[PDB]
Amino acid sequence: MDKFRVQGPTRLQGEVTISGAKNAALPILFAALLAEEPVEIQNVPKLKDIDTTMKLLTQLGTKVERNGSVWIDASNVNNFSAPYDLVKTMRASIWALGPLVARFGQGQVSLPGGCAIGARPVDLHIFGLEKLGAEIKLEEGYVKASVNGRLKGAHIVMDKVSVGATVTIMSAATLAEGTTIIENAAREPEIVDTANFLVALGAKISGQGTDRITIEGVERLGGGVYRVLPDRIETGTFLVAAAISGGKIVCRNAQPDTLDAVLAKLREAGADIETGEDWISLDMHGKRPKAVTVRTAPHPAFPTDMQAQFTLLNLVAEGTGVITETIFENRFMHVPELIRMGAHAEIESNTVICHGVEKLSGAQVMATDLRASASLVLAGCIAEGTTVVDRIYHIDRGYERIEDKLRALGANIERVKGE
Amino acid sequence: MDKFRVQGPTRLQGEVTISGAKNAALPILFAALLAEEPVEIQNVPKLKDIDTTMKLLTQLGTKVERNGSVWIDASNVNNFSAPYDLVKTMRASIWALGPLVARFGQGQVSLPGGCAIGARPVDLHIFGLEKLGAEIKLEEGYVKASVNGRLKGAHIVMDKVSVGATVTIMSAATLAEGTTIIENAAREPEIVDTANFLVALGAKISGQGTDRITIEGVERLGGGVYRVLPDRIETGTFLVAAAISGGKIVCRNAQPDTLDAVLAKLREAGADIETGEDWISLDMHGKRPKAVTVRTAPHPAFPTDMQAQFTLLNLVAEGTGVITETIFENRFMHVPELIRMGAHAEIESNTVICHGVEKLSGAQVMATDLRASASLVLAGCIAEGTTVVDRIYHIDRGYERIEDKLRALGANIERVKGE
Amino acid sequence: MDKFRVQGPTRLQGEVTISGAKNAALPILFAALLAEEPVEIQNVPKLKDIDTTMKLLTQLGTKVERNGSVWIDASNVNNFSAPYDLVKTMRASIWALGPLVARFGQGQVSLPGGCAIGARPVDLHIFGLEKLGAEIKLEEGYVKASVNGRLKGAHIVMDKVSVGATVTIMSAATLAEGTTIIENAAREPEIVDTANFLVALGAKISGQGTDRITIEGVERLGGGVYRVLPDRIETGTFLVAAAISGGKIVCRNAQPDTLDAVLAKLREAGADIETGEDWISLDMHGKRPKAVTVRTAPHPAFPTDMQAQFTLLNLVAEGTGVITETIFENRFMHVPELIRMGAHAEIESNTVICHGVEKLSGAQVMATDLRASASLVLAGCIAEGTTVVDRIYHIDRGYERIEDKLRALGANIERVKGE
Amino acid sequence: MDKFRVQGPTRLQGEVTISGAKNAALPILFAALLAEEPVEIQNVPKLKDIDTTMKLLTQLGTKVERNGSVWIDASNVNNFSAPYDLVKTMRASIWALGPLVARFGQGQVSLPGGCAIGARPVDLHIFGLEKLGAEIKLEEGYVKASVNGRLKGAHIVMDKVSVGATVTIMSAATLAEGTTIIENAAREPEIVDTANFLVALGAKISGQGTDRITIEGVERLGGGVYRVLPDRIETGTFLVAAAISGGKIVCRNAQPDTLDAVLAKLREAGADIETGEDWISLDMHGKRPKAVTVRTAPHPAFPTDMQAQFTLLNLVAEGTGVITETIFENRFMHVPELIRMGAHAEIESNTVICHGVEKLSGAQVMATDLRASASLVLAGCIAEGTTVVDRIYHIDRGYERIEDKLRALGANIERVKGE
Ligand SMILES: [NH3+]C1CCCCC1
Ligand SMILES: [NH3+]C1CCCCC1
Ligand SMILES: [NH3+]C1CCCCC1
Ligand SMILES: [NH3+]C1CCCCC1
Repeated sequence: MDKFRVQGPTRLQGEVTISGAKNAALPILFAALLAEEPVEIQNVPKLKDIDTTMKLLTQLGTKVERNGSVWIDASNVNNFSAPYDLVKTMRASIWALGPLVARFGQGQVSLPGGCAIGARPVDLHIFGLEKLGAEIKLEEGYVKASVNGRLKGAHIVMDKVSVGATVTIMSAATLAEGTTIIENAAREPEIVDTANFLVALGAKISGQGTDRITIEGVERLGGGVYRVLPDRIETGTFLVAAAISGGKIVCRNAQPDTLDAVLAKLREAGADIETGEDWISLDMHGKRPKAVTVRTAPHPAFPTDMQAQFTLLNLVAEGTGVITETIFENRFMHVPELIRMGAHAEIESNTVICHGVEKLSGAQVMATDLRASASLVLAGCIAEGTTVVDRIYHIDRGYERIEDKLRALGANIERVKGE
Repeated sequence: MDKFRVQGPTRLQGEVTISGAKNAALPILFAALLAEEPVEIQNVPKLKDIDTTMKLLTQLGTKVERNGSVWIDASNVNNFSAPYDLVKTMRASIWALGPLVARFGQGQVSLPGGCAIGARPVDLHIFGLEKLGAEIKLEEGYVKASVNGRLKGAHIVMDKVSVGATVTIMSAATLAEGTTIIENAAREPEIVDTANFLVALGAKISGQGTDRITIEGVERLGGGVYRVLPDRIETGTFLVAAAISGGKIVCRNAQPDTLDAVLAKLREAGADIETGEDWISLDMHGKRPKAVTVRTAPHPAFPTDMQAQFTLLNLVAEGTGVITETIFENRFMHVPELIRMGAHAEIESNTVICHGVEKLSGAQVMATDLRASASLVLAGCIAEGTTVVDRIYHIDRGYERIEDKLRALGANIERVKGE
Repeated sequence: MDKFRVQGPTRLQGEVTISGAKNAALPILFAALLAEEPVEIQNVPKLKDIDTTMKLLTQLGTKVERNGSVWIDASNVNNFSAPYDLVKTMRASIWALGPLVARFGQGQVSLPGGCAIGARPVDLHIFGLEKLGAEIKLEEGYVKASVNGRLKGAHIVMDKVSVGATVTIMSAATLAEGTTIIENAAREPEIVDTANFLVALGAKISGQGTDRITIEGVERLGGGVYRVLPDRIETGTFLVAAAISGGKIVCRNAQPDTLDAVLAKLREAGADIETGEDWISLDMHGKRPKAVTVRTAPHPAFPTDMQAQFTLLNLVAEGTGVITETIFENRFMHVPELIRMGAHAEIESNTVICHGVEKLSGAQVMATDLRASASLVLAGCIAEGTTVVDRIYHIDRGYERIEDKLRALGANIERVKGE
Repeated sequence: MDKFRVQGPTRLQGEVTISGAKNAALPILFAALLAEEPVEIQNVPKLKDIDTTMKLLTQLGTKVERNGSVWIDASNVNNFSAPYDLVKTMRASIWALGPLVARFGQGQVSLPGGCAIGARPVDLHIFGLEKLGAEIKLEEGYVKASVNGRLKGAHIVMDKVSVGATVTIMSAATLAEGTTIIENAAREPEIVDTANFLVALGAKISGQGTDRITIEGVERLGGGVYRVLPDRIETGTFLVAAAISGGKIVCRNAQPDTLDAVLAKLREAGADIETGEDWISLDMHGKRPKAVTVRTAPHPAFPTDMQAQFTLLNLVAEGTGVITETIFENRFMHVPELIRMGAHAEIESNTVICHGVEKLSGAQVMATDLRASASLVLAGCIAEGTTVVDRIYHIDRGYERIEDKLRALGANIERVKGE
């Protein structure tokens, strides 16, 4: 069990290059199953689900090779069943279902099991595919879908906003007969990217980024070159590291319009921010952040994946700040860990009242959420002494080697394998 | 009791000139109590609360005269108590409190009474003034505020978004000593207008229209000329009248950027919309609206004051539409009335599942909410036969003589006084 | 000399606010000399002649101030001579003669000399005043009209239709004792607007717009507020600019009924025109106009002042169309310039035979007529490359900053101060 | 002849992407003739000489394709003559000589005649190849170099510092047997980049950038991917454009270390400069530069190619500053042009004494030098009015569409195709 030994305090300053978003890379890699011609998917992070995804794709008959880009040849896909040993590892594997049924008329995906029933993560994908004309077959542990001929464009009203389901329905709708209209569609930048990649291949999609997506089915999708958008959450993470350490950074390969709410909150914290078409710089000019009031909300509001990071900022800011979590219940496990690092906070329900302290003290901390865990590495950077963040695999799975990026901003961090 | 006798169906087409918003006019008229020099407030609707407001202002020693504009001379305000006989009529009279205390150090407003306690409408104004340094005195029926010297700029965190309170705090903060920062500020266009009017007089305010307003207190406010923004809800109302009748209209003196969500919903309904800097045209080209899915949300999302009007549109649209009300519980009283006019709908909780019918049938209908009541006049315009909308005073109080505007679009409507 | 440097091709689209007609504004300003009470002349363009007229009016003892309106107080006129220095710049200064004699019993206007004698410009004005009872005194350099008492109504048959003489006679007649009949009165919209202003101050005038104007003299004229009608020729110019560049335009503050013939011709050219009471929209829908046949004749037929502009529309349209000047000679001097931009046309007698070309090429062009000079700017905007229109001062004096209005529609234009 | 018509004043601000240095790209393209395997030359500007060189290379049997990179396959060179038709257009074609003889044993370059004899351009190249063992054959119209076997390393003392001869000698030496020493080698960044490309294909070169380059001949050179360094002079030009217009700019794809002297001078002028590894930001903060003293000298001192630009910065700066050319004569021919734009300067010997003026006035100007001609465009942008820079073809050949880059920074500029 790799852990991170962080020694502070260190001011974080320098340049960081942002990785492509895994949450844009994944749905686009699955959507590539619709492409008859070879595809080059650029700016793909090297992360565990990317590797599980290429292995899965390979199991279906896809020719996949990698390195900066992921090159895909899906012209000869011929195994329409995503097996449990390749899918047990990753929930995103549900995204192979839509493309297989839309293009080949059949698909099946093994499912991870449970005692809890009702509004399980895959349920909206099943019903979105069913809405589009697919015949669904379920038995515990798998979902099988098939369609007689082509899927048929449908007017789908999502009762709940789902990124997962929005991608499944949108992507399957590109080869459906006619027009599909998705109401109450997820607006996440990863949704827009997946829609643009699909358009790049020949799909007819509009409203991506808005609450209503319109898809005009076409006969087949071609191939092409497509660059995955920058990871907006990793960008925010780095921007908070320089903001909580009196730092100055430049985030390269960034996409500023995916972070309006985050940047606005940083500017309220006292940050001096400038942005380019592909970059964001932040300078605290050596000042302590000023506390902020944050309310997480669906994109494009302040993102819940930036909440633990902003908790940490209030916790070392000047003043009293409140973080209100409206998306997720229970996403405050970083709090007790930070209280152990010397923070002053009160959790009242789905909020934390933060009372900024000048300095934190190093500790043996652990969080299972990757944003909370990464916030712990960050506090460790500015805390006095040594901080040991355990169960670092949660960060490694969503951040392309954060210690190398952090070490490059002046952090004293080291990976400690075993013990 | 004036009622409206409406005979249809009539296609609604032509031009309508939008009135200034009463909800922008009211807070600006109260904010004019801060102006040492004469002020010309243009584009003020001629409505009951405008008349109660001028009478109140006059009682405080304000010189007020009217006609298109409302000219105010508040240099000699010298009676700082808003009496019950002038305020019992209007809740907005709470807005005299902030300006009187900020400018004169004392103010008192009579209050309408009740058995229900906790989060009463005036409570956030009292605590916002208290936050700014005012000493509050309460006894059932009145609120008295005074301050020793000047109010003092404060960092206020609103736990609930309040247009009312945002205006009170913002307006009082213009003469406070220092900077006031309002977190979770209401963003309504009426908030931006009131902020711009204040700026017009010499105030230092920024972030109006955003969730964080910053006010840098100044010593005194001057005078000037200011035009109240168009009424965005009356504009929406007219746009729905042409959209539900196969109509074509041009809304003059409009402000298109205050209605992005409304226009987007109309375009989803099949409307052909073009807008100018001050105008909006809509053409259904004789087609029936297509049903839409609507979710009311805080500005700038779809407004709850447009919900009854869009209920009516789904109810005569082609297809099944759902209206979800998230702002107000219980704002579906127009539904049973429309069901009586031949509509097909199901209310499930805070939603209505609408099944569009080609034509409605005239009826004796009544609604107490002015948007619901106005929606009833509109259905009456397109319904078969005669519709009698009773208790029309609810419309008259918020719409400058809608029958004249409607009659001008081809409606067969008549005011019937008594019986 | 100032020149306009234009870069095309550009599609002209957007909104344009039509300015008040200068030829309605000049006769109305001079007529204000009759007003005993202050008058506000709204919608007056800012053009050289307006400036000369305010200057001329001030010299008579009139108090005048400007900006969107021109405010006049002619209550203290004490000087009754319009001197050579002010009048040598403007032919319209003759218009001071009738109101001075009618109201004050005497007027004197300096005239520029010439060796030509015989049906000279002003002889209808001189003789029309003389038929109204004025005594006329002439010396080569000027004309003086005077009367003891009041002028007296007369039945006047004009041998030539003259807008200038119609205005002088009609304005003077408003204060004459009795009834004046003007047979063969000018029927132009600017005549009608002058009569309407006069009637607004209390005159009794009927038949304006007809071949016979009947005036019932009143003892005095008041004051008030009067808005100058929209410039119909500027309106057609902008409508032609959209029509020839595949554009879409909304002409605001327009008066559709003073342009019926132009609008009908534009619809014949393929234009999708919509009109309101104070606006006109034209949409080409990205298409090229279709050649049209035009015969210019006296108002309300197709106006000769729109001929240059429609000659340019036919030269870039689809097809062959001929333009005939039914009254005026030597009006196609801009056609050789346009042929130098790649146009195809034969000029035969009073007609220009046009053979539309798809695209023009920039050239160095010059027209001495205001309208033909404005047509050459319009041509620069659609031509390939750069057009340099020389001697632009005619356009500056007849169009209120046409470069700013064109620019707002998409034109790339520059004023070149050197030659 | 093409001219640039510029309209000022304009503040130049924004981002600009620096193009690859043409003078690094030319010597690298010719050096690719030595590569046995295909090579991708990235970051090559699209300029005339690049086009001439690809054309010249194709004639030798090289397979070349372009766009952001230049792809070369010199595996089949079968023709070893660079003919008059291709070379008469470009002096840099001499660079084909060394690689042809080194790799293929023979090369021939046509030379344009001249009646002047004696330390002619190419005599260092001819004699440098001859010291490497080549046999040189000369006839007035051309030079042919050939060798039986391999060239052989030699200790070469250059009597004159020459970038051209340094490139020919160093490139040829990479395939020679043994060690070549070049004493008094050119030290420019473009020399260093050429040596670095050579080393990238497998050469053994050290001391590039120093007064002595040591080469260890290898038997063959491979292939690969090599990116041309950023144009340092274009970088300084854009940095000067921000600095003289109160601007703010980010130079992207820059290499700060090839401009130390220019950056230090800019900081002396009042500029707020920040640098990264591939970017440079400069902010004037809306202020006017302060006059600076400049002495141009050999790299890495202040570059003579930045003199014209800094002469314009001093002429619009606050104060007096003198610019001295320490090596080159007759380099201030653009100063009379700038004095014609209202500048104050005395040209005394090899120095220009500058007295800053607050604003320039447009004029019709022309400079024959590329850099002085680019300085005159920059001057047009800040001057009042219109500047017409004639004979712009020098700038087109040395700067990759400077008008598009200027325009993106705010410049109003036009190419005028006629004279
Ligand atoms: N100002 C006028 C806009 C064109 C439509 C009607 C209003
Ligand atoms: N196309 C239109 C623009 C002007 C208002 C009415 C319709
Ligand atoms: N492209 C470069 C932007 C200036 C800052 C660092 C990235
Ligand atoms: N002023 C800045 C722009 C370039 C990136 C870093 C700071």
